[PDB]
Amino acid sequence: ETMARKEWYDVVAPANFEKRQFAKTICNKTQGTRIAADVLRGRVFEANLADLNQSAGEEEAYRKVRFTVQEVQGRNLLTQFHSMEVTTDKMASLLRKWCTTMETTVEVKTADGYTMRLFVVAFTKPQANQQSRNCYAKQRLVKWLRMRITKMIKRRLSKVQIKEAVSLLTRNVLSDALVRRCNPILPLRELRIRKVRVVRTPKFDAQALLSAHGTIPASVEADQR
Amino acid sequence: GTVSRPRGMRPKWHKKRIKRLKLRRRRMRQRSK
Amino acid sequence: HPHGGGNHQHIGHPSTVSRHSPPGQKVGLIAARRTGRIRGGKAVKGAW
Amino acid sequence: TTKRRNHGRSKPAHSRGRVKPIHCFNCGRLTPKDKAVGRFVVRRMLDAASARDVAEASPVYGANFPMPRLYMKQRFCIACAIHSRTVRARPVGNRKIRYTKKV
Amino acid sequence: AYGPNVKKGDLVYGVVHIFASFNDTFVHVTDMSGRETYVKVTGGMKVKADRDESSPYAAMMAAQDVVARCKECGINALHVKMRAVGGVRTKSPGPGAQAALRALARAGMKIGRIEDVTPIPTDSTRRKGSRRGRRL
Amino acid sequence: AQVGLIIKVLGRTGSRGNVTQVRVRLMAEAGSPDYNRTIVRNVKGPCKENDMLSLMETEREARRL
RNA sequence: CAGAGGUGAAAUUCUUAGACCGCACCAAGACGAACUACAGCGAAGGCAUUCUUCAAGGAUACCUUCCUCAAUCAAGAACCAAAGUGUGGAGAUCGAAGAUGAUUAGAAACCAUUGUAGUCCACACUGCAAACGAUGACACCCAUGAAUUGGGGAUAUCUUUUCAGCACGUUUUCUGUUUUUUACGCGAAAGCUUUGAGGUUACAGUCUCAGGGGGGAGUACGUUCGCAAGAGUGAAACUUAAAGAAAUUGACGGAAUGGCACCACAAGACGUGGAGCGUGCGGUUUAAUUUGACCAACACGG
Ligand SMILES: [K+]
Ligand SMILES: [Mg+2]
Ligand SMILES: [Mg+2]
Ligand SMILES: [Mg+2]
Ligand SMILES: [Mg+2]
Ligand SMILES: [Mg+2]
Ligand SMILES: [Mg+2]
Ligand SMILES: [Mg+2]
Ligand SMILES: [Mg+2]
Ligand SMILES: [Mg+2]
Ligand SMILES: [Mg+2]
Ligand SMILES: [Mg+2]
Ligand SMILES: [Mg+2]
Ligand SMILES: [Mg+2]
Ligand SMILES: [Mg+2]
Ligand SMILES: [Mg+2]
Ligand SMILES: [Mg+2]
Ligand SMILES: [Mg+2]
Ligand SMILES: [Mg+2]
Ligand SMILES: [Mg+2]
Ligand SMILES: [Mg+2]
Ligand SMILES: [Mg+2]
Ligand SMILES: [Mg+2]
Ligand SMILES: [Mg+2]
Ligand SMILES: [Mg+2]
Ligand SMILES: [Mg+2]
Ligand SMILES: [Mg+2]
Repeated sequence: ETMARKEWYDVVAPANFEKRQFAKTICNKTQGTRIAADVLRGRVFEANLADLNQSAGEEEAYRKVRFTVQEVQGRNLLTQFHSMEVTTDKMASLLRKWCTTMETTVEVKTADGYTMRLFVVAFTKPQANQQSRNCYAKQRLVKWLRMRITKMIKRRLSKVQIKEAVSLLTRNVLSDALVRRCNPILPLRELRIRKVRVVRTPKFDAQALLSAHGTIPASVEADQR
Repeated sequence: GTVSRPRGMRPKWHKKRIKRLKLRRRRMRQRSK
Repeated sequence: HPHGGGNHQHIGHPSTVSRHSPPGQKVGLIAARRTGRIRGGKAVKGAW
Repeated sequence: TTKRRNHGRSKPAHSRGRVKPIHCFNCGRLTPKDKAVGRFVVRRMLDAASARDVAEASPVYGANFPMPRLYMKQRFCIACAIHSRTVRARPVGNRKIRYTKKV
Repeated sequence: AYGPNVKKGDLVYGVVHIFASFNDTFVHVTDMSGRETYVKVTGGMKVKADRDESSPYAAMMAAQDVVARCKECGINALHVKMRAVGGVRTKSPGPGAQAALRALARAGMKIGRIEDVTPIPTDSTRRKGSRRGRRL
Repeated sequence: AQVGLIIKVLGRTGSRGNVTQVRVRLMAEAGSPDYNRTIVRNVKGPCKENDMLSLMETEREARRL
């Protein structure tokens, strides 16, 4: 039986997520040189943001957060933020025809390091008084909007740590600031951060990892049944 | 059937036949030359 | 030379020779993986 | 004998010279994007009968949280649009009528 | 006998990948990372005719086999990720997509998040076929 | 052998028209998981509204075509 | 961990050697989805990610400058999709030739798996497209209604901590662009219509290219250009009464829509087709085997 070799582990999200011990995984019992701890590190776990944050509303059900296992603590897989992405159905439903889809790509490095790419998407909106068949935007205004989004994200995200940056993206604080400062340039139906991804990471720090996880909930996987 | 009568074989392939014939006459004259 | 001789100028045996051929015998296409006109993307020559 | 004033495509005589072709959704035939028949499709992931069972067994989905749907931009060549009944031949007078919104 | 040390009745989540092609259907249960797979059953493992590999009944039988194995492994809830062949080929899901998902739901399995994850190129290579397409 | 009641006849499907498509309400006990569950089935032979069927498998549902 | 792929169905093909599938990764070469429109730009060919750049180009605005400097063109010159050619590079995907598996009476095809040249880049050739709006360029008049792109005038709504005395948007106007619906007039008609195919027998604004029944034939020869493929130029002998064009009515469709029929099918029932025999038809034979009829002929000419 294949499941005889399998041991169960708990995946723990960092402390800035309400539900810590999300998801469960299996791994081959360390049958020699094939150590479970060595093979577990680097595994990426994808979870829905609504499940991670129970208090979150409707908008958080359309975002997925991926976590990379940075260390194996007993039966607890302490993880770090890897990427955040909007679901396929929500993103496809946002596209409307008679308007321009404006996309921005911003690459910033946080205080810990952690270079990340942001992938902002925006859509133009007809005015309430407007009756024109289209609401296409002048490329001058699109470039201005792209410039302002780039500056704001670079300014805000480069002075904070990785945990604060994840909190800003998860709680829609950065997105709300963007949409509030970008509407004067151009009437926006919706400004959304489509996908965040960490592209570069600093040398592995466990002290900073232990500081990022706060108080680690225990796992009873290794305990007697 | 976007076209009317070719009236005696598809003109494209007739042109191809004429082209091969021209090449054959060319080589024959080259042999004689 | 292994290729010399004959009433016609020809190699009478395959010119692709083994990697282990002793010196004097290792002439021609030495340990060739393929022959012909390559015919496609040129593979990177040399060992792996 | 010009069948159509627009020659079956959205390319007036002094707008452009070339529109980049796209592959047909079904057969893959390369046709200009303006000429190809384009339908935006919002298809339910499951039919009503099966969605009822899945929503019954799903804590996530129910009367308050709708299930996801498939969004596809489908562009057909003329032959595949006709064969799949997306468009049909029409009487000469009715060939002119056009639609701008999905009705 | 197999399953996490959790209170009886608590939901243990796997991820079911439903690859529904027009030639076959895949019902593949992994963990949330996707690295470890508990059970993979295809529609062609349940039928003897190649034409019946992608039938809805074959997908239903494959899903029931998956449910039995997932019950043995301790998995009792599933996030679903459905895909078509995607890429440059057709984006329409196969016949067995609905059949597999309905069979999983009816067999007592709890269903979590549902997502469509068919590969979508932002710009693609040349599609199979000529510029005249497949001619039938 | 679940017994189902025909509540309405949708129409005569098939090329030859021999098979008809009906809406079937399962005749289950009160409080059963199949109580008042309706499915669409293809029926061979002369069938009328308020007829009863013996369904071998209740999972399958006939295509609406 | 046992199949995967592919198809009307299969097989060529891959697969315990671990294929397919799943996740996170890489590499390389293309490409730039949805947004993408009877939209924009460009002389045409053509041109879609972002940022930073280099020349430009048009439109608009102007009580700026100048003062016919223009329109169009033999000869002559430059650019020009794809295919093709040469030399380097690239080769992910797809794929002429070829191969194999199917399907066929045959199938050198369509379908499947492949696969070379090619596809991509640089430089240099080639300059033959349904290079089409099948509509040469410039200039003038020209009826109506909704729009649309760009720039300006004048005067309801939304956002408003910086490329910002903003941006959009309303109404009206205007110049310039790509158009659409429905007035003369024109046309053989289809149709065109300030975007002419209108303002033409009431025939004259200017320039220029091309055509004169069909073929032979864009062939032969000569000659120029090209590496070659070819390109430009271009006959005649001979043959032929039509070839064409647009509409009309039929008929037909392995094109749609709606109906209908046991001389149709479905659900079935009795059969016929197998045996013997009666009868009619054919053939054979014969002096003659009298003849008509071949779904709508053959127990029918009662
Ligand atoms: K020799
Ligand atoms: Mg606009
Ligand atoms: Mg026709
Ligand atoms: Mg015609
Ligand atoms: Mg003609
Ligand atoms: Mg010797
Ligand atoms: Mg010799
Ligand atoms: Mg020799
Ligand atoms: Mg233009
Ligand atoms: Mg063109
Ligand atoms: Mg069209
Ligand atoms: Mg198969
Ligand atoms: Mg066909
Ligand atoms: Mg492997
Ligand atoms: Mg794009
Ligand atoms: Mg080329
Ligand atoms: Mg070349
Ligand atoms: Mg060389
Ligand atoms: Mg291939
Ligand atoms: Mg020409
Ligand atoms: Mg012409
Ligand atoms: Mg413009
Ligand atoms: Mg008009
Ligand atoms: Mg010539
Ligand atoms: Mg009847
Ligand atoms: Mg009759
Ligand atoms: Mg009779």
